[PDB]
Formats: sequence, structure tokens, C-alpha cells
Amino acid sequence: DAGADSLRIGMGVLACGRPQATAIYKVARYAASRGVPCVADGGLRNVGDVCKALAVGANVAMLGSMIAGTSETPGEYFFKDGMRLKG
Amino acid sequence: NTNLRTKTLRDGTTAEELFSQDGLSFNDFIILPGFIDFDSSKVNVSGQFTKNILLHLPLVSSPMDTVTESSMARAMALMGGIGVIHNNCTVEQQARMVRSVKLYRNGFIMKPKSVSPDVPVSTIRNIKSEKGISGILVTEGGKYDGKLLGIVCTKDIDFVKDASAPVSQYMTRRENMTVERYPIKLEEAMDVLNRSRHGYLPVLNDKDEVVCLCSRRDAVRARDYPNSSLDRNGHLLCAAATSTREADKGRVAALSEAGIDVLVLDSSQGNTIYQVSFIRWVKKTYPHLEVVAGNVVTQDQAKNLIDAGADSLRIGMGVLACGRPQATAIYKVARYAASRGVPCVADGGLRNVGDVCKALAVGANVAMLGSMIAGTSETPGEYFFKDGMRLKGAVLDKGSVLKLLAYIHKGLQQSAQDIGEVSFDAIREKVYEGQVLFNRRSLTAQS
Amino acid sequence: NTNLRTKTLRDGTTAEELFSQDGLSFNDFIILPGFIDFDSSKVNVSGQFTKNILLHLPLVSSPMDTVTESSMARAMALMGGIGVIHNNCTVEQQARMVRSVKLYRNGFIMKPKSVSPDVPVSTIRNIKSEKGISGILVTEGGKYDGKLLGIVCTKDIDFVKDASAPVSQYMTRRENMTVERYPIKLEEAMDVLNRSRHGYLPVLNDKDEVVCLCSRRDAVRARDYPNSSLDRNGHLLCAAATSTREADKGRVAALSEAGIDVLVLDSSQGNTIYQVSFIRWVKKTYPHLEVVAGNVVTQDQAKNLIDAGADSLRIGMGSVLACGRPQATAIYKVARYAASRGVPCVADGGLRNVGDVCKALAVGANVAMLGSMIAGTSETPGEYFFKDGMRLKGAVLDKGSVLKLLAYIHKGLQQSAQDIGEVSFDAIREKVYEGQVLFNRRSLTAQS
Amino acid sequence: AVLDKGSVLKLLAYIHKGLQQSAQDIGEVSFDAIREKVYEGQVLFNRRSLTAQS
Amino acid sequence: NTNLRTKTLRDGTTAEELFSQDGLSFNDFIILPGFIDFDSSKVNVSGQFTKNILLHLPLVSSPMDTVTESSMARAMALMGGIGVIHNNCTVEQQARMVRSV
Ligand SMILES: Nc1ncnc2c1ncn2[C@@H]1O[C@H](COP(=O)(O)OP(=O)(O)OP(=O)(O)O)[C@@H](O)[C@H]1O
Ligand SMILES: Nc1ncnc2c1ncn2[C@@H]1O[C@H](COP(=O)(O)OP(=O)(O)OP(=O)(O)O)[C@@H](O)[C@H]1O
Ligand SMILES: Nc1nc2c(ncn2[C@@H]2O[C@H](COP(=O)(O)OP(=O)(O)O)[C@@H](O)[C@H]2O)c(=O)[nH]1
Ligand SMILES: Nc1nc2c(ncn2[C@@H]2O[C@H](COP(=O)(O)OP(=O)(O)O)[C@@H](O)[C@H]2O)c(=O)[nH]1
Repeated sequence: DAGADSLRIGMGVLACGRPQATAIYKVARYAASRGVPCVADGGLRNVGDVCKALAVGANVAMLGSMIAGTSETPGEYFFKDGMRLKG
Repeated sequence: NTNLRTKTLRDGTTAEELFSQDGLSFNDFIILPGFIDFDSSKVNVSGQFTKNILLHLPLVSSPMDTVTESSMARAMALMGGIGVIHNNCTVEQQARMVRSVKLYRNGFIMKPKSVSPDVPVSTIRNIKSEKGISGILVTEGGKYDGKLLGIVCTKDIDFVKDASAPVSQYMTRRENMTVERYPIKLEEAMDVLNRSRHGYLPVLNDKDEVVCLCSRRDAVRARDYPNSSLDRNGHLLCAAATSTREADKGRVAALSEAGIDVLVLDSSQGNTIYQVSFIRWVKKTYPHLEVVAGNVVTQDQAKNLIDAGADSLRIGMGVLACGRPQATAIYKVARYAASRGVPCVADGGLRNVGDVCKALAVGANVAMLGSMIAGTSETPGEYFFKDGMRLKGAVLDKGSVLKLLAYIHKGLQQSAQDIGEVSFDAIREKVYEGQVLFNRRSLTAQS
Repeated sequence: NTNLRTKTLRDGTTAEELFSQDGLSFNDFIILPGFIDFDSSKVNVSGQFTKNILLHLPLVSSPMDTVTESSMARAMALMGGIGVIHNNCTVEQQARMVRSVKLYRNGFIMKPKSVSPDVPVSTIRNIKSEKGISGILVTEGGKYDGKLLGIVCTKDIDFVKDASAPVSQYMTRRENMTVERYPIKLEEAMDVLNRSRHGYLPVLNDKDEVVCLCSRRDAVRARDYPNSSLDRNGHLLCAAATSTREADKGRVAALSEAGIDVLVLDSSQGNTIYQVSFIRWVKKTYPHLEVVAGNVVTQDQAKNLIDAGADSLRIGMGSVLACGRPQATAIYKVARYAASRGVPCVADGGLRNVGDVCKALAVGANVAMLGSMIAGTSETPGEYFFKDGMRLKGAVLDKGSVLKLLAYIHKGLQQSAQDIGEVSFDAIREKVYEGQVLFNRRSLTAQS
Repeated sequence: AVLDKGSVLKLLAYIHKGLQQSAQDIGEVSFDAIREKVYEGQVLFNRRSLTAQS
Repeated sequence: NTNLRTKTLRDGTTAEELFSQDGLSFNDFIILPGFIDFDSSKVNVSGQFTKNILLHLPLVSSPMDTVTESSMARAMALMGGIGVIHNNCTVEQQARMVRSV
């Protein structure tokens, strides 16, 4: 109603939230009925999760942990225990 | 902002639906968010401990011998909660602990600790170390209503090497004391005390005998703890536990003399003929006393105990084959009791702020803290070092219970903000109305 | 009881034999018992931090930014130890922390905190909350040596609702104050303070200007902390760390002005030309200053740094990097050499329980440096937080007050010395070198 | 299979810097000098008890 | 700074003594520190791969088929080391990799 062009879906200080697949389905269905797409934000840890999130109503998926540690992220690389981690 | 806050779509599950299938623990469900138009500091978390006692902080220290004694009860009441002194002790010890809580904070101190002029300084030092009170009055014959001869404070004895000397040698003597004459209003007396820059102000009759005493420490405590739970006379509220045996009647009497404001019945299964008779007897004999009955987990038990005259119910059970999952128990018992005008106390399984928030939201008015506050400085027992850890006797040190209570307070406020209501009374009402909604969580969703 | 205490059979292993083989850790050996004819309360645990500073409690707080700042150094000095203010900070911050330690305890307070009459009460409350000092003097122009107008204490403002009011409204005015005139002996002034039942006693000149100030809190601190580490003027001892770069010279100057009693050099490998030159320069420029050099783990390093003029050595390296040494061996070897040259040593690293501290002191260290063992105590820097139902600090678990922990370590050291059969740790070290305090190496299996 | 360690060039540089730092702590400006002084008894070692290896 | 660097006390164990007993792994011993009068950037780490080849970087890539082929050998040589092309391959492939390097 305020005029949003898209919605970020995801929550889960500890006693308030919602399981993410249900949240995506419900919010995406309502928003789509009103012509608004949705972004799945949270709990996407592999390609199967992303596929499911898109299939049940999300138009696009937000990548956090899944892309953390790639070369293009902020931070400097360092060697520790022969592993090449990033901070 | 009613149009924005009121849910019409109502995308979620009401409490009545959530608790209608199988017994639930707190991890089985989550609370859905609502609408926010306020900052979390504005949230009211108070709940009714009993029909007539409202607690600014909906927190109660459990009556276990490892958790609540005078010090813990003092801390709870000071922060706006209350403590229940355990009954794993003699009647005399329990009454003394209650008296210690009740007489810690005062307006006019009616029986000021007093000594005779010939008492050694060592005795006053012992008083300060054990009971923690300064400004000891020295009077004729040591009676608290005797003629006032002098007063002993910190700086009068902090330098004397001979602890056997009489207090008369170092006390501030009557002829040099700022005093007031009976009768006097408390406001004026405390203003005079403040203007005098001294720590104490005796109030005497025309015979110079001690009527009562005003302490600057009381004003400072009022300043530092503005939300303390207080009775009509300015003492901290205090509760005590008891079994429902015939012997315990004597215990109750003693506690009533010590000035408890709430009696808490101690039973794993409180739906007994003994507890019903006990409640009837207490309400008959000590009408000023409010009774928290329990423990119960079902509405049938609650009905019997409320019929008996209970002013509140303790919820929780779970020798091994009988009990009930605590979230369901709280919801069911709290709903019935509320329909009959009786508040409820969640007793068990509260291990973090989220659990406490959920327990309060689904119907509990206040929450009882056991394990969560075990190991704080104010619990009974001595500290000891082992493996570089500082445990207490078998729990880890949690610091002051005051900081922990403030932490819990802020967490409850933040939870209420996320839910979208500015008080937990409003949260409970909207839960019953279906405007605060939930989601059951699959076992996998709980990771 | 010399016939009973002196060992003739000598059933055991001397330190020299024990350390003549592979490098040892503290768990590799145990100390054999001797003869007891005294109660543990009578045991003296003191050790030399440096050539000239004896510590009643042979404990030093490590100069890590997570361990030692003003509060920790104060606590250590009060209990008879000492703290080393870390150098992960600017010169100004480090100097301020040093000043906070040095000016906490005094006899005559020479630069009493003072304000002008028109200052708001809010300022006095802020002073008390931040720096923790009451008894603020109100003087002409706010000068600490200005004409004395009054004093503000806790009970003078604890009831005022308008925090913007001037202190002159509520101060105790000079005409009603007990004071003393310069000159006066500290004993007499403090007796006057005790008799007066007040918290403070200014000392003024003939013009009523402020010369200095006596605080009853200092007397109470002296009574409650009789073993505090004190310098000649009654201030707490304080130490500070610094690197050996040329820049750090400025730092040292600042620290010297702040009143440090001991400078502590900060290096993983202190046997360097830079550190030798730095020690030479400090001993030339600030002769009143004592220097703790290091870190070292071998006698050759120790020789170079003692030749340069070090007053004490920090022992430890390794307590990846292929260079270091097992800490018990390092302590024994370096301490033996340094003692032969009259220099005491500090055990720095791998001290994780009271038994380890006792062994480190027994095999030659004069004092012990505490890091991890005291991390998480209330007096360390950092903020507390609740997480997973745990009171962590930012992380480490809360260990409560360091004062109680220091007392616990003290009692443990006393009890260990009793079982060993000697009434002081100086005696233990001497008898170790003499072969009258004996050890046993422990097989790996015997360590369970 | 093995985990990705990135470019070997950066790893070689890391090893180079570590070797330099170790040589510095040992107190010699070349590894030829270290080997010679090892044979000469001027670079010294300590055997480590099994307990000292923790 | 010879007086400062040369050890006369010699508080430590020589390599000869250290290795005169049971067979040792690298974790069985540590190297004691000496004397420092230089910055780490000035340290020469070179070593002889062979009688006539000095390597600025004393590192050689092992000739395992999972480690060293043309690209790895190139990288090693560029940084001052060297690589050894594995022989789990035909003569023609190995020669081609060598040519690529
Ligand atoms: N009403 C009074 N009139 C005059 N003098 C008083 C009065 N009350 C206390 N005193 C004296 O004034 C001085 C107060 O010193 P002190 O600092 O110990 O007071 P306090 O801090 O308020 O009490 P305490 O610290 O023991 O709780 C003492 O000598 C005390 O005997
Ligand atoms: N030497 C003095 N002469 C006269 N009045 C004094 C003197 N020292 C303090 N006072 C006043 O006596 C009263 C002391 O009250 P207060 O309890 O706050 O001081 P304190 O207990 O000694 O130290 P604190 O500031 O830490 O409380 C104040 O009114 C103070 O101005
Ligand atoms: N002089 C003085 N008395 C106080 C103060 N605060 C509370 N009291 C009173 O001190 C009394 C202590 O009771 P007490 O005789 O010691 O009970 P007991 O522990 O059973 O011996 C109580 O009656 C309190 O009312 C204070 O600040 N100063
Ligand atoms: N009025 C008062 N001054 C004190 C007391 N204790 C110490 N002082 C002195 O108060 C001074 C504090 O100096 P300060 O202004 O905090 O240092 P700054 O950081 O440079 O401003 C020091 O000179 C202390 O010696 C006390 O109890 N009362």
C-alpha cells in the first residue's frame, strides 16, 4: 500500500519470525496477486534450496553465505592451516 | 494507526488452533511479527503475580534453596519483580530471611538497630559486616525506644585499632546530633536529612526517647531503583513458600508475622484435598494474605484450586509418567484462570529470553526463574575456583542478578516491539482475540 | 629442626640433572616434599620484579590490550603485585592510564581536582562517574592552587534535582571547613582527619590557597590493602610496555613523566641490536627507570641483554614458527644464569594453573606474568555480554574479581611451599640451586 | 580430491616470507649461513618432550 | 656485531647431539633463537638444487601427476624455484610439457 516495488522475505529477537519456505509461499502469493515480485532472503544454502524458493513463488533469490568467500567479496585473503581463508 | 496495525488477512495461526492437537514445547512454535510505531523502551512488560499485586517486572525467583534467600528476594523486588524464600529451612530461619527482606527498605524505620553505650566497637563492625546496616543508635539500655545517647557510623570507628573499646568512646554524642521531634511527615523529615548532609536522622519524643529513624540510604535506594516493588508502607514486597501439611500452619503464622505479602504453596501436584483445605484455612485466617496455589497443568486442577480461593496459580509439572508439555499447560491453564479473573505463573522450562517471552505471550502473567538465575552473585552458597571457572556451591558465575534482570527486561521489550504491541497485557489480549498469530514449526524448521 | 629438614639421603633428582636432557614443560616433572614445621599462613612468596623492586605478591599482569589497563594495574598493585599497561594505544592514552594508576593512592594529594564556583553539579557527577573521585575542591578560578572556597562531596549533591545549578549553591563553604595550614606532617594531618570524622582535609598556605589535600579513602585503602606495592611517595607502583623502535623513545619520555617505575620492553625475540641500543639509551637517559628486557629463552640472549644493562628479563618464546623453547627449561636455564649475574627473571607464558606458577617460581623465576589466567576478570578491559546463558567478555568467560583470584593464587602458593617444606620462595630457589629441594621427572604414563 | 588453495604464486610468496622471518629469529641472514653454523654448533636446538609439544 | 652474535655460553643442543639418538620427526625439536641485527626482507633463502643450479627460492614442485605439469613448472620457475614434470605419461606428452615450460 505504501508503494513498494518489491518485497524482501525473511525473518529468522528469537521468539518472533517464521519458517522461510512458508513465508516465501504466503508472501509471494499475496504480492503476486497484487502485481509485486518478491526476493527470498535467508536460508538459501544450496542450489536445491534456491530452486525450491523460486518455484514456490520467489521471483529472485538473495545470496549471502552461499557467495561469501568468493574472490569478489570485500576483505583480504590470508593463509592459515593451509586453507586460504578471508577476513 | 489502527488501520495499519489491525490484521484483516490474518495470515497465521491463532493460539487456540496452535494448541489444539498435541502437547507443545516452546521450540515447536514461533510468534509472527505485527506492526511497529513505537520504540522498544516504551514497552510495558508488567504482569499480575496475584489478583492484587502487579509487578513492574514479570519475573519471580523460584523457592529453591539454591536460588532464593533474603539477598535474591531483595534484588528481585528492587528491580520490580519479587522473590519467594524457600522453605528448606526452619520456621525461624525463614521468618528471619523474610524480615531481612521486608526491613531492608523503609520510610520511617520503626525498630532501629540499637546498642547500649558499653558495647564494643567489634559488635558494631559485626553488625555492619553481617546485616549490612550502619547508623547504629546508642540508647539507654540498648532498647530501640530508649533514650538516645548517640549514633555510630562508618567514619566513627574505621580508624580504631582496639575493637574492644566501648562505643561511647567514639560515637557522635546526642548533644551534637541533628534530630527531629515527633510527630513529623516523612517528606519534611527526609528533606531535613538531605539538607543536614548526614546519613541518618532520629525522630524522638519530648522525653528524648527514640521514636523512629530516617536513613539517607533509603532515599538513595529510591533514586537508584525507582521501580522497586513496594507495599503501602514503602517496604519491598516479599513472598515465601510453604507445604500444605497441618504443621505448616504454624509456618504460615510465623511468615505472616514476618510480613510476607504472598504465600506460595509448594507441591508437585497441587490438586489435593490437603491443598484445598489449606487455601480455605489461609484465606479464612489471614485474609490480607494472597495465595499462589499449584503446581497444576490442567484446567480441572485449576478449577478446584480457584474454587478453594487461590489468588494465582503455579503452572508446571515435568513421577515420570505424569505431567504435561509446558507451553500447552501454560496456554490451557492460563486461559481458564483468566476467564475466572486469576493470573498465572509459568514455572519450568524457561531457559532463555525467547522462552520467557513465549510463556508470557501465550497467557502467563509472570515467569518464574530458576536455572536461568542460578549462579548469580545473589544466590545462596559460597564461590570457589575450580579449573579457572569460579563456580558456586555446581553452576557457573553469572554476575549480578540485577544486570541479568535488566537484560531480560530489554529482551522482552524488543520481542514485544517485533510482535507490534506496547504491553504484554495487550499481547495476551490480542492473542486471545486472534490478532497476534503464530506458526507451528516442523522439526526441521527448528534448526 | 635442621637435623630433620636437611636431606642427607637426598632421594630425588636435582634441578640440574632434571634439565640436563630434552626440553621440558611444567607437566613433565613434580616437586618432592620436604619437612614441615610451620603453618602455611607464615609463608613469604615475594620475589624481585627487578633489581630494586620487591613484590610482596610475585605476580605481574601481562601487557596485553585484553588484560591490563588502569583498573587491572591498580588491582595488581593493591594486592602486592604489579601491572604492565599495554602499548596498543597512543602515547597520550598510555600516559593517562599510568597517571590513573599512580594518582589513585596518595598521602598528600598535590594537584587536587578542583573547580570554579559556577560549575554545574552535572560536572561533579560526571567527575565521580568517570574518574571515581569525590571531595572536589571549589577554588578561585578553578585552579588547584587557588584560594579555597569550598568542597563538594557525595552527600552535598545526591539530592539536587537541578543538575545545572552551580556547585556554590550546595558546596560546604570554606568558613565551615576543617582545614590545616602548611607545613604539616602526614601522620598529624591524617590523625586530624580521623578525629574530624570528615572525608577530606585540605592543607593551605597563609593566603588560604590550596597546597595539597588528604583523603580518608587513602587511609581506608591502606588498612584494607596493607601489602599494596608502593613507591617512596605512597603511590602505587606502575609499569608500562614499549617497543624498541626509535619512535618509542618519545613514548618512554611520556611514560617517565607519567611516573612509571618500570619500563617493559615488548618483543617476541629481544636479543637484537635495536633492543641493546634501546636499553643503553634508557639507562643513560632515565637512570631512575628500571628496564625489564626480553623476551628471551636462552642464556646467550640473556648475556647480551644483561650486558646492555637490563634490570630484569622476561622469559618465554612459544608459550608455523620453528623457533622457541620449552618453557620450564627456558626458565631454569635463563634464571640460573641471570641470578648468577644478580638479575631476576619473570616467567611469561604457559602459566595456566597454580601448580604451573609454583613450579615456574621454584625453578628460578622470581615473579610470574599472568595472561590467560586472569583474562575475563572484572578488572580487565572490555564489555560484558550475555550469550548462550554465559557471561562472556569482549571472548572469555567471567572469572569475577581479580582480587579474589589473586588471593586464591597466594594461598595456593603458600600451601605448595608448605608441602615443599620451606617458608619462603627465596629459600626454595636457593635450596633448588643447592640440591636440597628435589624433583622427579614423570613418565608420560605417570602424568595421568 | 583437495580443497582450492588459490594461486601457487601467492603461496610461494607466503612461504618465502615465512622462511625469511624464521631465519631472522634464528639470527642469520642466509640459509647457507644457517646450515654452516648448524654444522659448526653456533645454531642450537632443543629436543621437545612429548608434553612440550602441546 | 660479532661479539653479540657469536655464542660462547652455547646454551642449547647441537644438531649432532640432537640426532645421535632415536629417529626424529620435525615436531620432536625446536630451533633456539640467536641475535638479530637486520630486517627480515634482507634474508637470502637460496639453496642448491644440484651441484650447478642455484635456486633463489629453495622450493621444488613434486613430480606427481596431481601436482606438476607445464603450468606448475612455469609458476615455480618464475618465482625462483623449479618444477619437475611427472612421468605418468608418454614420452611425447612429457616432452611437450617440457617444451611448454
Ligand atoms: N543526625 C546526625 N547528626 C549529627 N551527626 C551525625 C548524624 N548522623 C551521623 N552523624 C555523624 O556524622 C558523621 C558521619 O560519618 P559517615 O561517613 O560514617 O556517615 P554515613 O556515610 O552517612 O553512614 P554509613 O556510611 O556508616 O552508612 C559521623 O561522625 C556520624 O556519627
Ligand atoms: N574537612 C571538612 N570540613 C567540613 N566539612 C566537610 C569536610 N569534608 C567533608 N565535608 C562535608 O561533610 C559532608 C560529607 O558527606 P559525604 O558522605 O558525601 O563525604 P565522604 O563520605 O567523606 O566522601 P564521599 O564524597 O565519597 O561520600 C559534606 O557536606 C562535605 O562537604
Ligand atoms: N540503626 C539502623 N537500623 C536499621 C536500618 N535499617 C533497618 N534497620 C532496622 O534494623 C532492625 C534489625 O533487626 P534485628 O534486631 O537485627 O533482627 P535479628 O536479625 O533477628 O536479630 C530492624 O528492626 C530494622 O528495622 C538503618 O539503616 N540504621
Ligand atoms: N578533589 C580530589 N582530588 C583527587 C583525589 N584523589 C586524587 N586526586 C587528584 O585529582 C587529580 C586528577 O587529575 P585529572 O584532572 O583527572 O587529570 P587529567 O586527565 O589531565 O585532566 C590528580 O592530580 C589526583 O592526584 C580525591 O579524592 N579528591
